Amino acid sequence: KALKVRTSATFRLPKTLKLARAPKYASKAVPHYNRLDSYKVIEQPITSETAMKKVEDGNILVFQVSMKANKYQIKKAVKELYEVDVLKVNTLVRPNGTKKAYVRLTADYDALDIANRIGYI
Amino acid sequence: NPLTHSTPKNFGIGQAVQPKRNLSRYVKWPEYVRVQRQKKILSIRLKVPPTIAQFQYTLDRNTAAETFKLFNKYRPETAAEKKERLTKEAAAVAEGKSKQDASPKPYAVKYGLNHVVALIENKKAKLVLIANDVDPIELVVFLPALCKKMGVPYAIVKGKARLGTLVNQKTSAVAALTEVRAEDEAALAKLVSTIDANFADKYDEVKKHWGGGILGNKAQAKMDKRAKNSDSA
Amino acid sequence: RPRQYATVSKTHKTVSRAYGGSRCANCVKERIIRAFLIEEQKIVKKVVKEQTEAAK
Amino acid sequence: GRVIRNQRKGAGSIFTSHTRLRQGAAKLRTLDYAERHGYIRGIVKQIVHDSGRGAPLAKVVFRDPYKYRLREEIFIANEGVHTGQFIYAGKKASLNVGNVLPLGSVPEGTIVSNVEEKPGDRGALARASGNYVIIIGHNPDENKTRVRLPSGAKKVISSDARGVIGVIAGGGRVDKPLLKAGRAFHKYRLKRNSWPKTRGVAMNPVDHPHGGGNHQHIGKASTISRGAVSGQKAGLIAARRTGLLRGSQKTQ
RNA sequence: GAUGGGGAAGCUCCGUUUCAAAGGCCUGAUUUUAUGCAGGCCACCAUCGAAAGGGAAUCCGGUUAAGAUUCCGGAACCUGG
RNA sequence: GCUUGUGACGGCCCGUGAAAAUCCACAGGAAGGAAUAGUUUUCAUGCCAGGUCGUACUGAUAACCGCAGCAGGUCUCCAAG
RNA sequence: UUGACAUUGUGAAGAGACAUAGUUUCUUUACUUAUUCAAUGAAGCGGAGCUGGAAUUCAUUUUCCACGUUCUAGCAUUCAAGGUCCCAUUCGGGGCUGAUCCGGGUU
Ligand SMILES: [Mg+2]
Ligand SMILES: [Mg+2]
Ligand SMILES: [Mg+2]
Ligand SMILES: [Mg+2]
Ligand SMILES: [Mg+2]
Ligand SMILES: [Mg+2]
Ligand SMILES: [Mg+2]
Ligand SMILES: [Mg+2]
Ligand SMILES: [Mg+2]
Ligand SMILES: [Mg+2]
Ligand SMILES: [Mg+2]
Ligand SMILES: [Mg+2]
Ligand SMILES: [Mg+2]
Ligand SMILES: [Mg+2]
Ligand SMILES: [Mg+2]
Ligand SMILES: [Mg+2]
Ligand SMILES: [Mg+2]
Ligand SMILES: [Mg+2]
Ligand SMILES: [Mg+2]
Ligand SMILES: [Mg+2]
Ligand SMILES: [Mg+2]
Ligand SMILES: [Mg+2]
Ligand SMILES: [Mg+2]
Ligand SMILES: [Mg+2]
Ligand SMILES: [Mg+2]
Ligand SMILES: [Mg+2]
Ligand SMILES: [Mg+2]
Ligand SMILES: [Mg+2]
Ligand SMILES: [Mg+2]
Ligand SMILES: [Mg+2]
Ligand SMILES: [Mg+2]
Repeated sequence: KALKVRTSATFRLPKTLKLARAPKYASKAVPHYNRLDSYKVIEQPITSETAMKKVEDGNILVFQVSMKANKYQIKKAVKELYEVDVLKVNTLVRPNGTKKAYVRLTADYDALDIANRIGYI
Repeated sequence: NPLTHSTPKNFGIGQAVQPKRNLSRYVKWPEYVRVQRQKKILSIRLKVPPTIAQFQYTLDRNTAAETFKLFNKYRPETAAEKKERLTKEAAAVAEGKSKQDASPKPYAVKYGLNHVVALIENKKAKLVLIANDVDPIELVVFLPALCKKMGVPYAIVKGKARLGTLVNQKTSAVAALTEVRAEDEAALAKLVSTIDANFADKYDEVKKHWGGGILGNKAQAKMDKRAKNSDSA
Repeated sequence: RPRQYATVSKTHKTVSRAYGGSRCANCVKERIIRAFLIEEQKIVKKVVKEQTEAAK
Repeated sequence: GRVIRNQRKGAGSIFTSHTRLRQGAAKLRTLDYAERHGYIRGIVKQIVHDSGRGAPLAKVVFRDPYKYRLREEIFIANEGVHTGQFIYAGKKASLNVGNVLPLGSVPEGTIVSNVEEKPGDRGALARASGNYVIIIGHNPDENKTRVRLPSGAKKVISSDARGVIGVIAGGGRVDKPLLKAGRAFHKYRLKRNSWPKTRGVAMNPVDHPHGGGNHQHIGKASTISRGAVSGQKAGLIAARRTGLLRGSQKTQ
């Protein structure tokens, strides 16, 4: 028969079959375990007197936290490790390259109690 | 006739945006497309010398079809046919004491360039087919001259892959015949005679004729009408 | 300010007549009369040059 | 010695055009089907000041003959054109100020601007405020059209070349004294760093052929040959004559 | 300042939409079923570059030895779902 | 009155005094849509969520640069009688 | 900057030799495919045909032009409505025509 009929003047790259990967050997032989578990997200209580005050007055736990951890990973790692409801989490980087979480609990939980339940005092 | 209505459109300059048309003549093709097309044109605007362009004189489809007709009766062995022939001749020879001849003398088309060349030299070919496509044409150009000096009847045939299909290769520069069972001797000389008439006799005359120098029709019509009016005014 | 127009209801961004939040209602009066008169004169332009073709 | 001033300009660091505020590039429409078979209509939507330019520009919008859309061009405002005017552009087009017509299609004596050197270059000749070209004849076989350019030169170009009827707005601009340095300052401020000009005769010889000496003087003939080499050409390059031009000018 | 490219013995130089087959959205098709293909568009063609340019949206009171339009209290507002 | 903000004007130019992101509107009418019950989330109210990095202090006749706790230098806001 | 050689190919008139047969060499001027310059989301190029018509017919056309838009700061988009033929009539959807043929040389 006769020719194609292109109504447009631009030639464009033909839409060709783009095939997914079926590797013949694995990537790295073992998937790396969870790089930031809860026990790595929160590293130490901060028991400075100005912090211990926030426990007694403002119902807040102060934690030294992994630099790699964000506000979400703190809130989750607090609930799992301490069985508490977290209202909100404020963080700041201490002037020695460490992360400080100001973790505030909902009114159900008394921070002071949960503070000498973990042990520090 | 109902609430429907005829409302013809006015595609004249300055109104009614042009409709979609077949711009196939105008598309901006990829360079690889552009190159091969202009390669064919540049190969036609030049004056091509007669030792080339004795090609482009391709054998006609009918004579060719009868040549593919005969040549197919002489394909080489297939994959299974040779392994089948071996065990048939590995058994009957090694025990039945066949003189390495538990198999009949084969008859097939000869192929491969260097193979076919020495066949012509040694005056063993009876009919040589040459493809018209060979891209380093030097692989082939000297064959019409060679066959002519060796009394070997040759034919330039459209299709380097079509010569390849009949020999189980994707392509094949040449295909020739030397052996033919007596049942097909008569059809051969019949084809050879038509073939010699088209090529091997026209050789010396074609050898004197250049080709090409053929204008595109924009410069052709500008020529057919410029010499039309200038002379017959 | 332009991003604030996304925090306000459509009635604050248009008026009820055609070309509401777009043209100043005296231009609309004008692009109406201009439209109507041109379509009228366009009819006049055809049958005049149709009779031209019948007598010329 | 040092590299002299006119040699530094070609590198274009501090000498490139001061371009931020420009309106765009002034150009005739692309020489499409409509313009070279019929004519196309547009409206000058605005005539506007182009920074650093003498002449005002004319924004003229057309319909796109192939897609449903408006496409706007930037013309140079020919004097007399106005907001709301209809501009026609095409082989068959009326000989009215503001329209653009192929040079072949206007009688002799026509006065046009922004004319193309070869057809389609979208405007080459007679663009500065106050200039124009006049057609002085036609050669229908080979369809040339002899014109006279603002310099006085009489070039012959294709009859398909396009020009716009009229002269370019803003004439007489150069009749007013700048009157003071600042006017010239703000002038070249929006063109390029060509101002002010230290005389080569006030520099030391490192700087310029004219530099040095215990008195301020050129020292040798200031007429420099065409064959002179970069760093030599300063003064009156290839001057075929010199001195106060007395007597009537006006090429014969 | 990458890129198809073009220079250069070469470190590298040039070009930035540049003589390049340059790319992605809406939803329909599915009721093996997950995303292959059936439409139609867009030919826009990297990216870096402003803690004074452009720019979604917060306030007052209280509070520390040292923090606050960021904490507390009360009262809002924007954006996405 | 003073500082600042803003308005409607007026003077000036051979100077006529950025860009993009982003947001809205209109033109358009593709389509989808109710009587035994539909369309509606640019009206009200209600639900969830909002990460990452900076945030101390000095800013100068002592926290900056001038070998220094140097009569030098170093951008700016607020401004009582 | 100037010359020669190479990139360098195709015609025609005009000069030049074995000494007034065409191989060859130049001067003049044509050709387009090398080479060069521009333009464009490579859009309408070239040739022919339709219909009109200036044209005068020296047998019937020998030709040449044309061959959708100009009072107005509107409107122009859904492969187009219309027309025609199909799917087996659904709601949808297609072909042709509208928009003349031919050559794929983007100009
Ligand atoms: Mg923070
Ligand atoms: Mg030097
Ligand atoms: Mg520049
Ligand atoms: Mg200066
Ligand atoms: Mg001076
Ligand atoms: Mg001077
Ligand atoms: Mg001096
Ligand atoms: Mg010197
Ligand atoms: Mg000198
Ligand atoms: Mg001197
Ligand atoms: Mg002097
Ligand atoms: Mg680069
Ligand atoms: Mg950035
Ligand atoms: Mg900023
Ligand atoms: Mg800013
Ligand atoms: Mg306070
Ligand atoms: Mg505190
Ligand atoms: Mg403080
Ligand atoms: Mg609060
Ligand atoms: Mg509240
Ligand atoms: Mg919301
Ligand atoms: Mg002030
Ligand atoms: Mg102004
Ligand atoms: Mg708005
Ligand atoms: Mg709402
Ligand atoms: Mg995210
Ligand atoms: Mg502070
Ligand atoms: Mg101090
Ligand atoms: Mg000091
Ligand atoms: Mg020469
Ligand atoms: Mg083009």
